[PDB]
This record gives sequence, C-alpha cells and structure tokens, in this order.
Amino acid sequence: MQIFVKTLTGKTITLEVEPSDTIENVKAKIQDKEGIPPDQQRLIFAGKQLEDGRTLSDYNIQKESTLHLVLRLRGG
Amino acid sequence: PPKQRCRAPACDHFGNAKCNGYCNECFQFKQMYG
Ligand SMILES: [K+]
Ligand SMILES: [Zn+2]
Repeated sequence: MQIFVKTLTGKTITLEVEPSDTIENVKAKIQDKEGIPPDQQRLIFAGKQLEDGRTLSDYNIQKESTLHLVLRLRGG
Repeated sequence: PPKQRCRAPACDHFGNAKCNGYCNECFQFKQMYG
C-alpha cells in the first residue's frame, strides 16, 4: 500500500506503508526520505491534524490517499 | 496590499512578498529542505 505526502514545495513523497502503520512511523519514513526531524513534522489529512500514536486506518487513509506535511519549529 | 495565506499546503500562516508568498517559518524550512 502506497500513500502520498505533499510538502511545502509542492513535492509529492511516495511512502510504502501498511494500514496499521502509526503516524510516528510515517514521520520516521519521511525523516528517512527527506531528513526532517519528526518533531518538526505536522501531518494533515482531510484538514485534520494527525496524532503520533494513531494508525492510518484510524483516519480512513486508504491506498493512494494524499496527506499534507506542514513544518514547524519547536522551542520548548 | 491585502492579506494572503501562506502558499504552503495546509499552512494557515500569512504569507509575505519577501518570502515569495510563504510565511517566514515555511520560508526558513524551505531554504533548508527545498
Ligand atoms: K496554505
Ligand atoms: Zn507557511
């Protein structure tokens, strides 16, 4: 199963994933492809922000669904 | 000028012209990973 992640540059990232994969997993995949620390990643699907400990399926993300990636700094 | 949302997907910050329509924050990230 593949999904797509759209970045701030309009680039589409293609990820090989499973329905049971977590959001944290998906962000770790993005870090591998792009080099972006997961704590700076905000994933959005259907306009809703996605929580680290939840599965893709929990958000009804399906084969070849597209997510949006927003990047934010963290100051603590 | 009038106001405009950042051109980055799903970003709801305001963009500016010095950053080509992105907000400052996305423009920083863009200078890094773009
Ligand atoms: K936007
Ligand atoms: Zn922005």
